Amino acid sequence: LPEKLQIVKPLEGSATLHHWQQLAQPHLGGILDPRPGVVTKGFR
Amino acid sequence: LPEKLQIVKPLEGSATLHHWQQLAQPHLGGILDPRPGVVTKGFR
Amino acid sequence: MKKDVRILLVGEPRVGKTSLIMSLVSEEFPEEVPPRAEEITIPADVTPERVPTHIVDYSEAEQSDEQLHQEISQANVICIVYAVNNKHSIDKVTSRWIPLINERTDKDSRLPLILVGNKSDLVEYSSMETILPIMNQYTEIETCVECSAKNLKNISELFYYAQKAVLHPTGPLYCPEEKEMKPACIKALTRIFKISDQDNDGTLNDAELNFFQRICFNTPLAPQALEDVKNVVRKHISDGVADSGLTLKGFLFLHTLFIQRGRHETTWTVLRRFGYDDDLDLTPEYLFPLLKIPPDCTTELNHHAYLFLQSTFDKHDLDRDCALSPDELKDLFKVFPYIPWGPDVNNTVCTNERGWITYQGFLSQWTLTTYLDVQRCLEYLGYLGYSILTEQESQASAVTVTRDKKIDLQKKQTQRNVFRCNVIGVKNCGKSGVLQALLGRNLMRQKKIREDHKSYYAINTVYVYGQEKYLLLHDISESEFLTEAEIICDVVCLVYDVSNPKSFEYCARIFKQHFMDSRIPCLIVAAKSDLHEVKQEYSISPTDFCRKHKMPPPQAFTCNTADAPSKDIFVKLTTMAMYPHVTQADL
Amino acid sequence: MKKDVRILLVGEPRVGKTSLIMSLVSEEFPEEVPPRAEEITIPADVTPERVPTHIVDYSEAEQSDEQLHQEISQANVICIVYAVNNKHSIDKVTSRWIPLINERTDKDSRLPLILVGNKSDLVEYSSMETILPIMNQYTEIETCVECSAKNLKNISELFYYAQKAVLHPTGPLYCPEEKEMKPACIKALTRIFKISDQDNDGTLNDAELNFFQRICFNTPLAPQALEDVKNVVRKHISDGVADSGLTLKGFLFLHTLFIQRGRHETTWTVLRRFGYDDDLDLTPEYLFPLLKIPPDCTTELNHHAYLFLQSTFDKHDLDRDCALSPDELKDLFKVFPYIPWGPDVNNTVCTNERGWITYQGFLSQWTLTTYLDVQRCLEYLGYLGYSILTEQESQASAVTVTRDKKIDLQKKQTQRNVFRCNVIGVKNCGKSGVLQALLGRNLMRQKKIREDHKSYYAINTVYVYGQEKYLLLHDISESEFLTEAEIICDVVCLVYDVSNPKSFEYCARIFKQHFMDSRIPCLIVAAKSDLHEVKQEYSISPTDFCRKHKMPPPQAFTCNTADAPSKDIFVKLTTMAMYPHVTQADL
Ligand SMILES: Nc1nc2c(ncn2[C@@H]2O[C@H](COP(=O)(O)OP(=O)(O)OP(=O)(O)O)[C@@H](O)[C@H]2O)c(=O)[nH]1
Ligand SMILES: Nc1nc2c(ncn2[C@@H]2O[C@H](COP(=O)(O)OP(=O)(O)OP(=O)(O)O)[C@@H](O)[C@H]2O)c(=O)[nH]1
Ligand SMILES: Nc1nc2c(ncn2[C@@H]2O[C@H](COP(=O)(O)OP(=O)(O)OP(=O)(O)O)[C@@H](O)[C@H]2O)c(=O)[nH]1
Ligand SMILES: Nc1nc2c(ncn2[C@@H]2O[C@H](COP(=O)(O)OP(=O)(O)OP(=O)(O)O)[C@@H](O)[C@H]2O)c(=O)[nH]1
Ligand SMILES: [Ca+2]
Ligand SMILES: [Ca+2]
Ligand SMILES: [Ca+2]
Ligand SMILES: [Ca+2]
Ligand SMILES: [Mg+2]
Ligand SMILES: [Mg+2]
Repeated sequence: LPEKLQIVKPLEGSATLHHWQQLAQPHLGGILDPRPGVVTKGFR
Repeated sequence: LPEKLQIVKPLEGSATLHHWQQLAQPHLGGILDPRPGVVTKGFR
Repeated sequence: MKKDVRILLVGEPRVGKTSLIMSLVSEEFPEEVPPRAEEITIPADVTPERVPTHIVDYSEAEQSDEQLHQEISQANVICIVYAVNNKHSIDKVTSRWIPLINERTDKDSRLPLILVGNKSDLVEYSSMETILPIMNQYTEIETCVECSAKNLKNISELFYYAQKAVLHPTGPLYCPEEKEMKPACIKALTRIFKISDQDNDGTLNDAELNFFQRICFNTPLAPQALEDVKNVVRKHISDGVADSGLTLKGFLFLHTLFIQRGRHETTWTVLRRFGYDDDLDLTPEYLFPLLKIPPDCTTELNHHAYLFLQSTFDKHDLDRDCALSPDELKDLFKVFPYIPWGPDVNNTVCTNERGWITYQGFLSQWTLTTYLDVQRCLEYLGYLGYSILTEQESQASAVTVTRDKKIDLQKKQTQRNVFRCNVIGVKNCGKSGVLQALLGRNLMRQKKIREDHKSYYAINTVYVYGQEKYLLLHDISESEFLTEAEIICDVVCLVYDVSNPKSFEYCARIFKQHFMDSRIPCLIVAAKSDLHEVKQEYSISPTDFCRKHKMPPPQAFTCNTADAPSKDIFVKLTTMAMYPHVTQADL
Repeated sequence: MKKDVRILLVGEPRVGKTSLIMSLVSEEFPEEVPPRAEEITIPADVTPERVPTHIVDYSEAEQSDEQLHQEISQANVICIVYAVNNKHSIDKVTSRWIPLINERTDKDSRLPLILVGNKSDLVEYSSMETILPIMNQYTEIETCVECSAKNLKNISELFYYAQKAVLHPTGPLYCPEEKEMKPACIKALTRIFKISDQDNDGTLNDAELNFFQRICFNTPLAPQALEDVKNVVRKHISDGVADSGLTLKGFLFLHTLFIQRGRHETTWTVLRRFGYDDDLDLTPEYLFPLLKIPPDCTTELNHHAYLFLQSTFDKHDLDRDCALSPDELKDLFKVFPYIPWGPDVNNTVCTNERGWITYQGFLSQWTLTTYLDVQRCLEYLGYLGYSILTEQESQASAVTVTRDKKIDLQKKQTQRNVFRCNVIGVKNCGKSGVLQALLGRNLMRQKKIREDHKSYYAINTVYVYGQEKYLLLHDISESEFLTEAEIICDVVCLVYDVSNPKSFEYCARIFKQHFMDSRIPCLIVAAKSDLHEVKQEYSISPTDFCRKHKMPPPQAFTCNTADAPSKDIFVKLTTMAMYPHVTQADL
């Protein structure tokens, strides 16, 4: 069994990957919406 | 670590999967070519 | 197409069934192995169908009977492994395992089975003794691969033959009892033969066969091995290779030998390229692709379809008389599931003296289905193989969509080729004399038709200013009210009777209902001018009522002439159809 | 686009960096963990860019320094994990790890870094003390996510912010020193503003903004939040929302606030939809798509491009004079990288009294680039945004390919709209009088042009039989020999001089070289008929040599008239171009 073996988590039936997919979508209606616990460069 | 985890062998850098890919291609020039050790239904 | 392929391996303890999976994933034999393997799955880029494959192992010590019944229920193909240096395993193949697969499974559908023979490196002489009853017992065992993992003897071949049970089935094609093909595949391969044959001699020569190899299989064959193909089909059957090459019987013999020697994929690629399915019928997205039509738009056939239809006419006209007999018309619709054209078509389009469909009638019928219902035209071109014989994406590349009507009245220029005219008139006033004067028949040829086969539509070519166009006439019957589809036109031809004084009432009444208010140029013609004219009973004169409403002055028409009638009204109607802003004084 | 994304996690012993990966894959905290995790990779259907992601762990006890240097060399983004209930870890972040990443790495390119804070459930008050020097020290740290795996606090957010470092970079857009955008993005966003504005007022109203949301982002915005967008850009800058809506400055302010608050994907989707790349330049397959041209075929623009060009002319003509000033022509080519039309174009196409390009000249110049070099026309339509403002697959859907020439002579019918004529004649015989009589200018308007800005090509519309077409004239200079591209035409116009007796030699000599043998209809015209005619020195008379070779009889032309010259020769040339089989006796 070597280290050339990819282990793949499936997408379907996952909550954290669904959260990743929903934050991954681009929409311009995030001009109001805050998010806690991250500070970026030039943050206001 | 559960049993809902797909383990994927990669295609590239494999010889047996390359043999699978080369027998997978359809060509009509196999009317001459034998193969050992398999008997099918109605084999001549 | 398919979702996934699950291969399940079963057998006795100590047969090395885990060692085959470990030798597949390690590409070398491991001497010490775990008692079970995980669900190692193989990606979709190993097969051109792009379907993934899951391999699952089972051991009796680590699993349970409910788990075994669930994985046998959740499967597609089962491989049963026996060891040749043992006799208990071959007994347990027929004692338990083929009964235990078939214990819960209903008799409507069975999963296909593969028989695996291991430990063949230990024995010296390869032989086969006890398996040959079992293949004669159950009809579900189809392949009997013997393998060895120590010499790597056919380890990359067993799982391919297990996957080919699911992806490329032998079920709907071959009947093992009577030892011929099923008749759905017999009817499914005669139609492929007629499309690929492009001169209707009955044979395939060297030119069409390379076209067949380049479409179906890709990277076509060497020029030496095709005579070896022709030699073996010449040897095994007498009516095979003709002077030109393969006939239909040699083609069907080559495909049934490809079936019964085991190369199933070469004919499944052929029947899947031309449009069929796993149930041997023509699929949606091939017969019915998607085309969008904007409102107030028309459909037309471009210059690529007007060579394919001409090549079909030149292919199927064997006696070179520039006419289609009903024998050749029956030969044309042998690739169709049903006959598309009835006896109504012969009274719609142009014909010769006997009553056969000519060249321009064959083009004008195809320039009539496309205008009215475009989905039937994309269905009818899919049976003949428009996407195959001309390498394009679909059947929808033959139809072009023209401009809007309102932009064409705004910019005063038209680029269209087909114009619709509506004929509105009183019953028994010679409307069908008008619609059968476009086709070139007089009254003596009008009298020898049956009333049971009668048409309301006509279409023929009209030459104006050196340019060839299509004119279509529709007969609207007397109804006292008109719907929306009887308003949509480009010009109309209001006809009155010179023998009946009442008739110029009704047509002018129709001209006061829905047609004066829209900007549609219109024409008034007089019928049966051979008979003696009587004065109409309307208040205003017909010439005065015509000349009041900015109309061109009324013409004369009779169909009582001995020769063909004059084509002068239809040229004027096409000229008014192209230029609605040009009044006849402005010309 | 990209191959793969590899995320590497580093840090101190006993920080729980393996516990984040195990809590990601298990969706719950495991209390007892292995000291290392495997390369768990995440599929491509979690991001719309479809790029896979590999997560790899490192532990000091199980790995080596050469292995650590190799995995740091084989990486794209590094996350450094510290624990907030410790002070040795924050010291070792600046002591070793940021030096050890930058030890072997050259100063030309650096991999971006993410700072991770764990064990935040143990502390009570969230604070940030020692990290704020380090963000002020190195410019590569961009995000400082604080997390906890026990409460599942931002566990599906850390790896997304690590992947956004690779897929959606902040490098080529934002300069953190001077705190504005880079000028390549400033020039890259002014061009998007002018394409989306469809009436050239200088503002974007509510109608164009919904078109922008539907093209770029999909599922467009609610009608209430757009005024909240307009309110915040009205608050933060004075010259933002106008009466109609957003200006250019408000658009650039909204995009730089989207840059400097961290939502990088909303502007990267906008610059990637309109055709740009990671280096902020226009890509191949957008400017240069693939179109196939058969031999002896011509290119034409269909009816969809002839509305887009008309809408561009009606957009950029502000004073409504039906003419383009050089100020409006400079406003037209501000979306172009270079000025495409020189001063030669004003002498080629039709113009008004002052010397400005009119409506039909603007259409005729676009019906000249497409005929000669089609790749320049598909490049020039890509700058204006043909594929964006009209929803189609590419720029290649505007060009249609007509029939072959030989099939058109075989079937005696043509469907083309553009015809090429070649003018062959002796120098100083008024050839440019012929090519500037199609545009409607006499000799008094011919005299006020410069010889430095001189044309060899002319194109204008010709009306024949009520139908509008395009006629193109090419002046072939005197060369004594002709190449292949000077043979390819539809008609020619051989001109002779009535003042020079020698001239009817040379043109007839050209008629004996390459032009009599091919079936090309040809015309002979006489120039400068205002001057006194002298008898030619050729052996056979010009009328007799014309009438011998089945030609139409020679016309007369002078450009010395006070008004516009008569368009009668060009109508006859277009009529001979359409119908080569119709001899003038057959008309
Ligand atoms: N010569 C030879 N030996 C083999 C071959 N395949 C397996 N063996 C040997 O046979 C032994 C028994 O096979 P196993 O794989 O351990 O048995 P198993 O398939 O795990 O059966 P279960 O215990 O029920 O799970 C292995 O240790 C191998 O060394 C083969 O193809 N040729
Ligand atoms: N004398 C003379 N009679 C004609 C002429 N044309 C038609 N007829 C006669 O007039 C009758 C009317 O013709 P139809 O075509 O049947 O009239 P219709 O209005 O179209 O109604 P349908 O019966 O539905 O076709 C025919 O039966 C012919 O016999 C003509 O040119 N001269
Ligand atoms: N309260 C709390 N405890 C945590 C958190 N993350 C990890 N821990 C605990 O901290 C312990 C140490 O973390 P480990 O994952 O074992 O350390 P490691 O990342 O494997 O470090 P190495 O030994 O160098 O490989 C774990 O046993 C967890 O129980 C967290 O987010 N909150
Ligand atoms: N009297 C008279 N002179 C004319 C007329 N047309 C042209 N000319 C003169 O004849 C000369 C020839 O015109 P060009 O157009 O320059 O001749 P060309 O053969 O096209 O050669 P280029 O110099 O390259 O344009 C011009 O300089 C005019 O002055 C005409 O209609 N009447
Ligand atoms: Ca043939
Ligand atoms: Ca015939
Ligand atoms: Ca606007
Ligand atoms: Ca202007
Ligand atoms: Mg086993
Ligand atoms: Mg660890």
